[PDB]
Amino acid sequence: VKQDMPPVGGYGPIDYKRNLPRRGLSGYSMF
Amino acid sequence: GVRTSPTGEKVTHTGQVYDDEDYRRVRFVGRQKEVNENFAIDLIAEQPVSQVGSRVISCDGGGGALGHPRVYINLDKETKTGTCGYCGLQFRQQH
Amino acid sequence: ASATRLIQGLRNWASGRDLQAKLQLRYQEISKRTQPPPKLPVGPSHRLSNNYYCA
Amino acid sequence: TSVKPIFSRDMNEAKRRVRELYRAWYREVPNTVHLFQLDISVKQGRDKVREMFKKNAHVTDPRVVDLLVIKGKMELEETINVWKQRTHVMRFFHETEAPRPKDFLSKFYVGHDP
Amino acid sequence: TRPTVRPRNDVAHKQLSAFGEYVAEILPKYVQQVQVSCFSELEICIHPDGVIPVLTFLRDHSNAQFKSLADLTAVDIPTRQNRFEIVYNLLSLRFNSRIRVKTYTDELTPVESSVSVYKAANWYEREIWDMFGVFFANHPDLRRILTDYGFEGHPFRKDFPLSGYVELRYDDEVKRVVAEPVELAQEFRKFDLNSPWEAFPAYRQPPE
Amino acid sequence: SRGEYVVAKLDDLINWARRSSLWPMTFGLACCAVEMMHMAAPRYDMDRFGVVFRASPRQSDVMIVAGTLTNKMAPALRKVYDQMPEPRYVVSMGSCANGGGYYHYSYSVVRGCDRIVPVDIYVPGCPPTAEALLYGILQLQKKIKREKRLRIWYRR
Amino acid sequence: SNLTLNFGPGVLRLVMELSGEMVRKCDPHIGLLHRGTEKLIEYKTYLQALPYFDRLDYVSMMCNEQAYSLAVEKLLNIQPPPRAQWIRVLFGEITRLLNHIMAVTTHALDIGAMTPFFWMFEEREKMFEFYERVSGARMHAAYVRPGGVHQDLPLGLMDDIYEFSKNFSLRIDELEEMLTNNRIWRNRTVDIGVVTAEDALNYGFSGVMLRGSGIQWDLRKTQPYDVYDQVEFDVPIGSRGDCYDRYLCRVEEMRQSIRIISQCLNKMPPGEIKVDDAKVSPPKRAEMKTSMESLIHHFKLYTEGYQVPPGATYTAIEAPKGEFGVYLVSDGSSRPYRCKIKAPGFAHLAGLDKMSKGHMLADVVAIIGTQDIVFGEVDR
Amino acid sequence: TYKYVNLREPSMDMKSVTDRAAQTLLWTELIRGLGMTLSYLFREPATINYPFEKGPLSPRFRGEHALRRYPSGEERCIACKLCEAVCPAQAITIEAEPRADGSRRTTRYDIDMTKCIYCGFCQEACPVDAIVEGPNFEFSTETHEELLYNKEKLLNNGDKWEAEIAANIQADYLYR
Amino acid sequence: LHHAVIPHGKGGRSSVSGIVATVFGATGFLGRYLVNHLGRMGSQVIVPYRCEPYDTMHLRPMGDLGQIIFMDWNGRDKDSIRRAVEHSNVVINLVGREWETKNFDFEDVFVKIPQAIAQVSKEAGVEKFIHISHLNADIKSSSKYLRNKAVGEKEVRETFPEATIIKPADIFGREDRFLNYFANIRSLGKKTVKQPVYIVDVTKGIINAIKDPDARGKTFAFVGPNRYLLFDLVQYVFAVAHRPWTTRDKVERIHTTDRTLPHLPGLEDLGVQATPLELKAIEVLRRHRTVQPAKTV
Amino acid sequence: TQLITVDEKLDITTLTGVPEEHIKTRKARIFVPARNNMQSG
Amino acid sequence: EDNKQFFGRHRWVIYTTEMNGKNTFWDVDGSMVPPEWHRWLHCMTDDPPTVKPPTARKFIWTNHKFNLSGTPQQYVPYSTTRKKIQEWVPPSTPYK
Ligand SMILES: CCCCCCCCCCCCCCCCCC(=O)OC[C@H](COP(=O)([O-])OCC[N+](C)(C)C)OC(=O)CCCCCCCCCCCCCCCCC
Ligand SMILES: CCCCCCCCCCCCCCCCCC(=O)OC[C@H](COP(=O)(O)OCCN)OC(=O)CCCCCCCCCCCCCCCCC
Ligand SMILES: NC(=O)C1=CN([C@@H]2O[C@H](COP(=O)(O)OP(=O)(O)OC[C@H]3O[C@@H](n4cnc5c(N)ncnc54)[C@H](OP(=O)(O)O)[C@@H]3O)[C@@H](O)[C@H]2O)C=CC1
Ligand code: SF4
Ligand code: SF4
Ligand code: SF4
Ligand SMILES: [Zn+2]
Repeated sequence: VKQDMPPVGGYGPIDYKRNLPRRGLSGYSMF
Repeated sequence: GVRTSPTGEKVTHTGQVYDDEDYRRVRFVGRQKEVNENFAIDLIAEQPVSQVGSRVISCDGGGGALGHPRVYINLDKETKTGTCGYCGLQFRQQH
Repeated sequence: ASATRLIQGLRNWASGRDLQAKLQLRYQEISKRTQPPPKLPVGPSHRLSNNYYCA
Repeated sequence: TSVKPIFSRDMNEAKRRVRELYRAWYREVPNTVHLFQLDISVKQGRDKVREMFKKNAHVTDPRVVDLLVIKGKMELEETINVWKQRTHVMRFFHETEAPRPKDFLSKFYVGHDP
Repeated sequence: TRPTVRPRNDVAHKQLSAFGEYVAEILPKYVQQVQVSCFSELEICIHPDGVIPVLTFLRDHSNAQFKSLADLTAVDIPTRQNRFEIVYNLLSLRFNSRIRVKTYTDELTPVESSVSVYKAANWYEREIWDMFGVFFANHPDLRRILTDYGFEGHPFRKDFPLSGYVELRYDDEVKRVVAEPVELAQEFRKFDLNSPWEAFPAYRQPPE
Repeated sequence: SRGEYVVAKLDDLINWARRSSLWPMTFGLACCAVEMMHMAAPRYDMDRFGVVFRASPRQSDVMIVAGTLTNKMAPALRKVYDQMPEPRYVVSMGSCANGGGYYHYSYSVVRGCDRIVPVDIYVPGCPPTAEALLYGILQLQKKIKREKRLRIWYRR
Repeated sequence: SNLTLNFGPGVLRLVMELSGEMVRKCDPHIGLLHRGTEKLIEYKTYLQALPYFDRLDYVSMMCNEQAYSLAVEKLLNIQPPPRAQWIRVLFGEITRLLNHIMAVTTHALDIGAMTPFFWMFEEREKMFEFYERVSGARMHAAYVRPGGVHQDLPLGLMDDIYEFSKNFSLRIDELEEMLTNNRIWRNRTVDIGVVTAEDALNYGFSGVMLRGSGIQWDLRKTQPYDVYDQVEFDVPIGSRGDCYDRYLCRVEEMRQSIRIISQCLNKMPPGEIKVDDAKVSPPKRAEMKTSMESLIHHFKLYTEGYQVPPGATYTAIEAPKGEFGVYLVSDGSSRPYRCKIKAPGFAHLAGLDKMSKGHMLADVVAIIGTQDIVFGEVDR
Repeated sequence: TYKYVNLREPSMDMKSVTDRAAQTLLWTELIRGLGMTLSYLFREPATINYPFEKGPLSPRFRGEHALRRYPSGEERCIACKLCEAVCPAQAITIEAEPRADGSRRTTRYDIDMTKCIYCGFCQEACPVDAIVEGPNFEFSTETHEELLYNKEKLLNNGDKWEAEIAANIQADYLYR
Repeated sequence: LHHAVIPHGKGGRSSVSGIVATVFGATGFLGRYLVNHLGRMGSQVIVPYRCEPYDTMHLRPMGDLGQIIFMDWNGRDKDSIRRAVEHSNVVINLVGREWETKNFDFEDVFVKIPQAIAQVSKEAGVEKFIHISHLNADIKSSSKYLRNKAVGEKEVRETFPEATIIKPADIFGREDRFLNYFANIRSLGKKTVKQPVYIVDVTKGIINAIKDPDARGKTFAFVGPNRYLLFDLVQYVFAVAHRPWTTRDKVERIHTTDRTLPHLPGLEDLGVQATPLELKAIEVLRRHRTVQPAKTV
Repeated sequence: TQLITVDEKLDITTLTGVPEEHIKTRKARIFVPARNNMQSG
Repeated sequence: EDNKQFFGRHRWVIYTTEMNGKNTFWDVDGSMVPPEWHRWLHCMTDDPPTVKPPTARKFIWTNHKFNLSGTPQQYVPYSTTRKKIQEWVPPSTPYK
C-alpha cells in the first residue's frame, strides 16, 4: 500500500514556544 | 449533426428549437444560441461493432474505474447487436 | 532567498530573529505538484469470510 | 378546559389591554408619520391601525388576544424606537401589490384560484 | 463488533441512571420521565410548572452544580397537543457531566422564563419566541431576535413553509424595498425519500 | 471628425482614471467577505491595482456584495447603494449574493442581490476564490474601459 | 437624558445608550445574517445538511463539520476509523490556527493595528491551500463527514504541513512582538471587558471566554473526542478576565495547536478514512463500478441517504470560538427532524451588554473583538 | 496540562524598576515594533503577478461544472438523477427520455450556478463520471442568467476543458 | 395565441403576463415606471436603448431573470427598430426631448422616429401600438414641440390606424420636469390654466390600455382631477418646497393652457382614478427642503 | 386559583401569521398515504 | 519558469497580443490560458503539455475561447426540452 505517511524516523522537532529574544541595553545603560 | 429550422435557428441534439411565432427567440437577438455541435447520437453510431468470440461480453466503458459500472451483455440474438446500456458501444458474437 | 547579505543582515537585525532559517515564502523544499499514484488500503470489513454484516 | 392564563383572567381584562394598546398606537401614528417622513396622512395611518385591530375582532379566547396585545406591543416598540425602517412601516400598506380579483368572474378570467 | 461500531460506555450509563433516579426522587412534584439513551445522555422530562425549581436545583445542588446553560431549544412536534418541546442542555463543570431537561407547551400556555436561573437563557428563549411562538412569562425583554422586524409567523414551526409567505424586492416606483407574496421561479422540489422497508426493528412501535 | 476624436480620447482618459482608481465598499455579510480579505491579503494585494482596501461608502466606486443578503438587511444594502456617488458599480460575489445560493429557498433570504441593486459583475463560487474575485474586479475594469459616455453624449 | 446612537449595519446593528464617553446600555440587534439554516436542514439529508455547517462559523469550517459528524456518528452508533480521527484532529487544529489568526488579527485591525493582519493572512492562505489540496475547496471543504472524512490525504501533503508548522511559530512570535508588550495595545485591552468566573458560567460563555477568567475548562481535555486524549497539549488560563488575557490565551492556543499538529504529523496511522460500513459511508468508486452491493449502497446513500436511528443527542466540541454544539433529533428517517445549532458567539454577544458597562465607545469594538463573533453562527 | 498566561509578578529591585522606567520613558517596545515593521519592509513580498501568475491549485479543485463524454464522443450522462438527488442546493434540474436509438439520455440538464454551492457532491454521486466540477474558476459574468447553465453550456464546458479534466481525474481517481 | 404567451401565475414577478412589450424611450421618466409596472406583472420587456448601458442599470431589478432584454437601437435605423419589435405583441413609444439637439430636432424626435417605429411595427405584425402625444398638441401652436407632436400624432394615426394615442397634460413625479422645474427656477404668473396628471396614473392608464381591447384606435387624454391656474400652482410648489437649464420653447409651453377635451376618453375610461397633486406634491418636493392647498378653477 | 376556564373553540389563526387566502381557500387532505405499488414494503 | 522564485512566482504566462480576433495587447485575460497549460500554470501538475501532452479526443475544442461575457458570443440560457402539451388544431374547412 502507498499512503500519505510521515517518514521512517518521523518529522523533525517543531518549535512552538514564545521566542522574544530579549535584545537591548540595560535600563542603567540607556540613561 | 446539427441542422437549421426555417427561422434560421439551430436545432439542438434534443430537438429543441423555438417556433417562428414564439417570442422567446428575442433572447438570442444580438446574441447567440449556444448549441453543442458534437451530437452524441451521431458519434456513437460512428463506432464499429466489436466482433467477439464469446456468448456474453462485459463492458465497463474503458479505463477500468474511469468508465461506467461493469455490465454483462448477452449476444444470443443474431438479428440485433448487443448494446451497452451505459456507453452505447455495441457488440456482436462473430459466429 | 534572493536578498543580498547586507539587506539580509539589516533585516535579521531589525526583526531580532534569524529570518533566513524560517522563511515565510516557499521554495523547492515543498512537495512536488506531480506525485506518484497512491495505493490506498482497505478497511477491516474487506474480508471474504467471517464477515457477516449482522456481526 | 382549565388552562393557564397569560395576563388576562377573562375577556374584560383582555379588552382593557386591547384598548390600552389601541390608545398607544393612536398616540404614536403622528410621530410615526413625522419621523419616518411617510407619504401617508395621520388619518390614513390611524385607519390602518383601526383596520389591524378590526381584523382580529372575532377572537373570543383571552389567551389569544393576550398574545395579540403582546405582539402589538412588540410592533409598537419596534416603531417607537427606530428599529423598523420606512419600508417596515409601509409594509402595512400593500402599495406595489396589484389588487386581487374579488368576485367569481375575474378570478375565473385570471386563473385557477378559488 | 470492534472496528466500525461505536463502543458502549456502561460506566457513564450506570452513573447517569443513578443520578436520574436521584433527581426523580428529590423532585417528584415535577419529574415525569427519566431516561438514559444508549449513547449515555440523561434526559429529565418534567412538568412545565417546574422549570424554575428543577433548573435551580441542578444549578445549585452540591451533587449537581449544572452551572452552565449550554443550549435552550424548542422542537415542534405537531401531532402532540402540547406541540412544543422545550429542551434545556446543561453542563456541570464540577462533575464533568451534561443533562437534558425537557418540558412542553402549546401555542397559548406561557412557560416561565429561566433568566433568574441562567442569564444565558435571555436570548435563547427569546429565539424560541421568534422561531416557535412560545411566550416566556417574566422575561426581561422578550421580542424578536432573528426575523425581520415586521415578520408575521414563527418560522421553525413545521406548518410554516420553507420559503415564507412574502419576499422582498426593491421597487423603484415607491423608492423602497417592498414585501410581496412569494413567487418562486423554480419551486422547491419535494423529495419523498423514505424507504417503505423498516430500518430499525428495535424502534418498532406496537400496532393498533 | 475632430470632435469625435477628442471625445474618444477623453473617454479613454476618464475610463483609465476610473478603472485604475476603483475604490470598493465591501459589504462583509458572510463567508465571501473572508475571501475578499484574501484578495486584499499580500498574495493577491488589490491595492497594487489601485483597488484600495476598505474605502468609506460615501467615497467608494464599487459596492462588493460579499455574502448572503437577508430580508432584514436588504433595506440597509439599498440605503448604502443610494448613498454611493456616481459612477457606482456593484459586484455580486458568491452564490447567495448572486441568486440566493444554499439559502435560496429560505423565508428570510433575498434570492440574489439583483432584486435590490443593479449588478454589473456576478462572481460565481461558494465562496469564489480570492483569485476569482480579483478576476471579477479586473472584468469590471474592462467593462469600465469600454464605456462610451462622452461619445454617446457627443452623438445625442 | 442621555444619548442614543444607532450604529447601523460581519454585520451588526448596535443600539447604544451613552452618557458622554461611557456606555450605559448596549443592545445588539442581530438577524442580519439569519438565513434559516436549521429549517433548511430539516428538508435535506444528513449528507446534504453537512455543508450548512461549513457556513455557520465560516472561519472554523472543518471544526463545525467535525461537530456535526460526531453528532451523526453518535446517533448512528458507529465510529470513524483511526486515521480519519487523526486527520480530523490535524485539520481541526489547522482550523483553530485559521480562526485564531482571523480573531487576533481582525481584533487588532479594528483597534488600529492593521499590519499583522497582512502578515498572518499569508499563513492563512497557505492553510487554505491545505484545505484545497485535501478537499478541492479553500474554505467550505465538506470534507469531515459522518463516518470519517471524504477522501484520503494526497501524497506529499503532510510534508507541506510540516514545512508550514516548522515556520509558523516565528510568525506568532512577530505578531506577539507587534502587540503583546506594546503599551498602546495594552491600554486598549488590559482593563477592558472584565468577566468574573461566576458570571461567565452563568451567561453561558465557553472557550477562551471562560478560560480568560481563570476557569480551567477545555472540552478537548474534559470531554475528549476523536483522538484528543492521545495528543499532549496545554490549556492557557487567564488571570484577570480581560481582553488582554483572552488575547494571550488565543496566542498560546495557536502555540499549542502547532504542538498538536506536530504530534498528529508524527502519529498519523495507516488505514482507511471512512467507516467500512457501506450502509453509512459510500464505497470506493472502483468497487461501486464492480460490485452489485456497492452500487446499490452508492445509489441509496446518494439519493435516500442513510437512515439514522431515532433519538436526540447534544454533541459539543471545543471549537476555536468555544463550545460548538448540535442538538440533533432524528425521527428514524434519512433526514434530520430537528437540528438546533449551539454557537458560542450567541451567548457571548448576549453577554456583550454586561461586558461593555462602564467602558467607552472605543472599548466596545475591542470587546466585540475579544468575543470572537462570526454572525453566521450567531444568526444561523 | 494547563499554563497561566500573564501570572508574572514583576521584580521590584532597582535594576528591574529602572528597566521598566527606561522602557516607559525611552519607548523601547515601540522601537521594537518599528524594527519588526522595518524588517518586513526589506523582505520580498508575497504578491504574485495576477493575471500573469496564478494561485496554486490541486487536481481536486472544485470550479466550473462540465458534462463529460466517453472516448467515442458518446456523453457519459445516463440520466440517473443521482446528482440532482444529492444536490444540497437543488441546483440541478434533469429531464430525460429515450432518444432515437433507445439510449437513456437527458433532454434537460440544468445547473443554476447561482444556487450551486460548489461542494462537488454531484461529481462524487455520479456513477459514470459524467458531471464533474472542473478546474475553471474564472467565469464571472455580467448578467445573472449567464450563470444558469443548460445542457448545451455544460457539454460545451466538457468539450472545452476535457483535456484538463481528464488529467485531473487521472491524478485523483485512486483517492476516490 | 401561442402557448408561451398564455398568462400564468398570480400576476407577480415570476408570473407570465402574456405581454411582450418593446418600450422605446424606456430610459426616461415615463419608461422607468412603465418598465416597473410591466416587470412586476412578469412581462417580457424589450428595452431598446440609445445611451450608455450604465444609464440602463436601474431598469435591471424591475423584472425577473430574462424578462428585460436590452438592445441597441438608432432612431434613424429601421433595421434596429425591426430587430427590437419583431417578437413583441405591444410596442410603446416614449421617445421625447424637451429641447432640440444638434443631431435631433423636434421633427426627428416627434415625427420621423414615431412614424418609423409605427410603420416598422405595422409591417412586423405587432398587434398593439401605444403612442404618447401631448394634450396641447396643435398644428397652430406657438411652440415647435407641440406643432411637431401634433404632426407626429397625425402620422402615427395614419400609418398605424389601430394605435392607442395618449395625451398627458403635464406629468409630475419624482423625476419629472414639471414640479422639479418650478422648484429649481427660484417663469412668472399669467392666465395659464393647468391640470397636471400623476405619473403612476399615466402608467396605470398605459397598462390598462394594453389590456383593454377597446383602447385600439382610440385617443385618450390623461389629465389630473384638478385644474389650477399657473400662478397659484407655482406658489403652491414654492410653499411645499419651503421656499420664499431652460429654453424659450419650454417657456411657451409653461404659458400654454391645458386644453379641455371632453370628447376624448380619459383615465376614468381605463379604470384609473386620477391622483390629485396635494397627495403627491410632498412626495416629489421633499427633496427640495433644505401648507394650504392651491385654489382650483 | 391560577387557572382560567376557556370554553371557546381553540383557534390560533390570528397568531400563525398565515395570510387569509391560504387559510380559507385551502383544502387540507388528511390521509394515510397509499403504498407505492412498485414495492411490497 | 524560474524555480529560484518563490512558489507562486515560479511559473508565469506572457499573454499574446492577439487571440481569436481580439487585440489583447493591454486587455489580457486569465481565461485566455488554454486548458492544457492551465494545469501547469495553476500548478496542478509539474509537467507542461510540451512534455506530457493531453490525450487527444475528437470532441475537444481545437480553438480555446476566453470568457465571452459582455460580447455577442455570450451564453444565453434557454429550456432545452420540447413542448409538453400538444394543442388541438381546428380544421381549416368550414363546418356547414
Ligand atoms: C527628530 C526625531 C524626533 C522623534 C524621535 C522618536 C522617533 C520614534 C518614535 C517611535 C514611537 C512612536 C509612538 C507613538 C505613540 C507614543 C506613545 C508614547 O510613547 O507615549 C508616551 C509615554 C507614556 O507612557 P505610559 O503612560 O504608556 O506609561 C505608563 C506611565 N505611568 C506608569 C507613569 C502611568 O512616555 C512618556 O510620556 C515619555 C515622554 C518622553 C520622555 C523623554 C525622555 C526624558 C528623560 C529625561 C531624563 C530622565 C533621567 C532619569 C531621572 C533623573 C533626572 C535628573
Ligand atoms: C486632441 C487629442 C487630445 C484630446 C485631449 C486629451 C489630452 C491628453 C490626455 C491623456 C492621454 C489620453 C489617453 C489616455 C489613455 C488612453 C489609452 C489607455 O487607456 O491605455 C491603457 C494603458 C494601460 O493598459 P490597461 O488596459 O490599463 O492595462 C491593464 C493592466 N495590465 O494605459 C497606460 O499605459 C497609462 C495611461 C495614462 C494616461 C495618461 C496620463 C494621465 C493623464 C495626464 C494628463 C491629464 C491630467 C492632468 C494632471 C492631473 C493632476 C495630476
Ligand atoms: N411631462 C412629461 O413628462 C410629459 C411627457 N410627454 C411625452 O411622453 C414621452 C416620454 O416622456 P419622458 O419620459 O418624460 O421623457 P424623457 O426625456 O425623460 O425620456 C425620453 C426618452 O426618449 C429617448 N430619446 C430621446 N431622444 C431620442 C432620440 N433622438 N433617439 C433615441 N431615443 C431618444 C431618451 O433616451 P436617452 O436617455 O438615451 O436620451 C429617453 O429614454 C415623450 O414623448 C414626451 O414628449 C407627454 C406629456 C407630458
Ligand atoms: S456564496 Fe457561499 S461562501 Fe459565499 S457567503 Fe454565500 S454561503 Fe458563504
Ligand atoms: S457542486 Fe454541489 S451544489 Fe453544485 S451542482 Fe454539484 S451537488 Fe449541486
Ligand atoms: S449523476 Fe451523472 S449520470 Fe446520473 S444524472 Fe447526474 S450527471 Fe447524469
Ligand atoms: Zn459500456
